[PDB]
Amino acid sequence: IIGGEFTTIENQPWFAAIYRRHRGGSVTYVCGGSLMSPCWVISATHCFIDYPKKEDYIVYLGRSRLNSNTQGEMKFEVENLILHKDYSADTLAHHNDIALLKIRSKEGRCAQPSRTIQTICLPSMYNDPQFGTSCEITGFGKEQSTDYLYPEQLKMTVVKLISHRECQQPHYYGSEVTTKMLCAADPQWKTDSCQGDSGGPLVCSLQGRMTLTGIVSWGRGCALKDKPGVYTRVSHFLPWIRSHT
Ligand SMILES: N=C(N)c1ccc2cc(C(=O)Nc3ccccc3)ccc2c1
Repeated sequence: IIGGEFTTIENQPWFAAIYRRHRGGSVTYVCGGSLMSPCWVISATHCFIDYPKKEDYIVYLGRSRLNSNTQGEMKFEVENLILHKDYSADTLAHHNDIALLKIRSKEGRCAQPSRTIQTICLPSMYNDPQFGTSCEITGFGKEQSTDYLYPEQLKMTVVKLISHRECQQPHYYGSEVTTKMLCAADPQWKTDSCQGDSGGPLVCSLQGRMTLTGIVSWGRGCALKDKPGVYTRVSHFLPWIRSHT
């Protein structure tokens, strides 16, 4: 997250932190995700398609820092990794960029809700927020595109939704962005999501309800002028999410 503010897991309790174990035993951060139900985390298929072995992933809920054990956190393995069968990647755009991770503790349990671990609600069909709505993102991604290290402390920022018509303008993304994707960005281009934030939530308050409106997917650069962050539109995928859970 470029710009924005430092925060802690009690203010984003649906956020999941997903790491990968390498041969040799080092572990490194991969992507964010969101808790949708005690045993199901939803993220982005591009985060996993090149390393599709479910046994390699570690998922934490309740965790506020990259490298330390936050009180109250919970650690998990992945019982079932489900990637979308029509996922694909062009030069910029990613398609059907959505995945499901069924989670279990070493005793075989799903997440236990608490003050620092909670679900986020899914959207309803054909009801997303209007353009111009402010929504939040969260993640452990890069603070600047030239950094190679990720921030030790969890970050968040707020961005505004952009219409399909504006996002398809030729200096934005043209016909590369489709009606299954949603654009969002800062009007002054000073804060944004970035590499390391993929898979994480775009949460919008709609009609009084905090809602998982999008999943961090792709973008040209980070915080660049006329280059919005682009997000999977979760409401289109409601029949796929129910059928696979
Ligand atoms: N400008 C953004 N909001 C944005 C969003 C997601 C991003 C993801 C990657 C990324 O590296 N994606 C990726 C990694 C591995 C395989 C495929 C894509 C890079 C820049 C981003 C910018």
